[PDB]
Amino acid sequence: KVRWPDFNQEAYVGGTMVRSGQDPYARNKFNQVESDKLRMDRAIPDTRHDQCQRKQWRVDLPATSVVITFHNEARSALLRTVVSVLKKSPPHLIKEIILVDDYSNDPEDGALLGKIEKVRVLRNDRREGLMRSRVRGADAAQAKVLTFLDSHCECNEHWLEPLLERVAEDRTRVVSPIIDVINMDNFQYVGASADLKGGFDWNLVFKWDYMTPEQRRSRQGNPVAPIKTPMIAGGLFVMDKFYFEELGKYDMMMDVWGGENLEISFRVWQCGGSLEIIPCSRVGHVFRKQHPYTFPGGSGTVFARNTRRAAEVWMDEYKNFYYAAVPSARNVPYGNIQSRLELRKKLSCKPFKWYLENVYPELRVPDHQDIAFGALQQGTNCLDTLGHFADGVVGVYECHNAGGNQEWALTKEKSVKHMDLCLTVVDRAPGSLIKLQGCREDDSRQKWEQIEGNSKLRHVGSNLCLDSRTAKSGGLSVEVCGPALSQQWKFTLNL
Amino acid sequence: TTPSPVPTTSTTSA
Ligand SMILES: O=c1ccn([C@@H]2O[C@H](COP(=O)(O)OP(=O)(O)O)[C@@H](O)[C@H]2O)c(=O)[nH]1
Ligand SMILES: *[C@H]1O[C@H](CO)[C@H](O)[C@H](O)[C@H]1NC(C)=O
Ligand SMILES: [Mn+2]
Repeated sequence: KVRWPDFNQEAYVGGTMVRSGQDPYARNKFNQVESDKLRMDRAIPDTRHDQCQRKQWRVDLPATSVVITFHNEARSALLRTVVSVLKKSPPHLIKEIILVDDYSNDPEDGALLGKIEKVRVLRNDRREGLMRSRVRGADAAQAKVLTFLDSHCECNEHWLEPLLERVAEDRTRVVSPIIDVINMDNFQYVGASADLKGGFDWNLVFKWDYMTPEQRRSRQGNPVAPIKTPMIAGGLFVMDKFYFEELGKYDMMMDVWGGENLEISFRVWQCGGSLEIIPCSRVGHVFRKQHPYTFPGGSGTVFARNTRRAAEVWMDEYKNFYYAAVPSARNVPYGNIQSRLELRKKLSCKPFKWYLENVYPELRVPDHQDIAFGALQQGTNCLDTLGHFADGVVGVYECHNAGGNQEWALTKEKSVKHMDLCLTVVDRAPGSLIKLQGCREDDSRQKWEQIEGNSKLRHVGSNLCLDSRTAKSGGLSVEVCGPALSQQWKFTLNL
Repeated sequence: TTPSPVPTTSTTSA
């Protein structure tokens, strides 16, 4: 009813400003003062590859319904998301923007935006969470294609057409932009490395994976080609509405946040579709370090419950590696999953092993006889080869979750192994540095065991424990076992 | 429970 350029942003953002002298970060866990300083239609740099500019699209691409859910979003960030969609998308391709107000404190945050051309607002009468909110919006959608965006995004130049083009050609493709970064402190818009894609460790927490050298070379081979990915980097994506419905929408028993990216990614791939990152599509996102809202039930309980529902439906026996990483999750009730199991059966989906082999072969799987596996953690540091080889010392280094020099297993033979190298007690005198040496089956100097509720690592047949107190002076040592912070070590997976 | 992380990775190579 007002065209977006005529929407009064100053009146809208005005009453909800951070008070003079008060904390810019409190409400949103990003700097709202900096968000509020920006125009709703602020220019952002074109981060697309130059080759993206040489593309033309048919006018008959399918229109989309854009579903944005929010709970206590900053007005300036919510408005700028909406305006970026309206400004940067050919209007015929925007059937509607459905804002799902997930029981925000002030209903006017959403209601006032309903006066803008294309924008319709649905308000939940209680907190429903992003999964159920997204389903409500998708159910209300008139278009043939769904687009989901977070409520603190900024769409870039020709972001939409490349996504719609993929899905129009094959409805089983679920497609995402490259996600650019809107800095949570100063709101600068910048690009990250396009050699990163979505992934996860066995704790089922999303992380960014660095592409392999061959994947990177392929990417330089065609920097505009769609990139297959094992895991949607949540939750900015485009999906054919009928395919969304046919595949089972979202699991309605998932709450708040977390797990749903895992669940839909497993379901899409195992059940015959694909996930892509589309480099010529760029959307900025305000990444933050803490959630600004509460999780009814507890953020730890909610995340575990959602994640268990995904694991129990999709992962087959590999769910046991999740429980090895997160043993506390075995205690968290997750509710009835029969409707999802029936869905899996109806759709004739492949086993999780097929997903690992064909979609995410980069995820390292433990050996069937390993005792423990993954990273060996002390605080925020990890056991690390430091790039050393046989005869070299080992150290601690900030955990990066990228595997590599931080990949270990405690083997059936009780060795602590990286590739062909094993932690070796070359000198049993307390205070001595340990060394990497080639693994040898019956070498007593290479045998270790978890002790004290899997919180320390003792050299078998001794009273010597692994100790980082020597890290400054040259590497990790064996030391008389004692009640020392520097002797705490825990494998990420205990099998 | 931490939100979606900014896209980064290790600053060294294995
Ligand atoms: O209970 C909730 C939690 C989240 N959200 C919305 O879901 C999106 C994703 O949440 P968030 O941005 O906090 O997650 P992150 O991107 O940091 O992982 C945002 O638009 C939130 O406002 C919601 O509508 N209800
Ligand atoms: C990169 O090298 C550093 C030491 O300089 C660490 O060993 C780190 O773990 C390495 N990164 C990877 C991914 O292995
Ligand atoms: Mn977000």
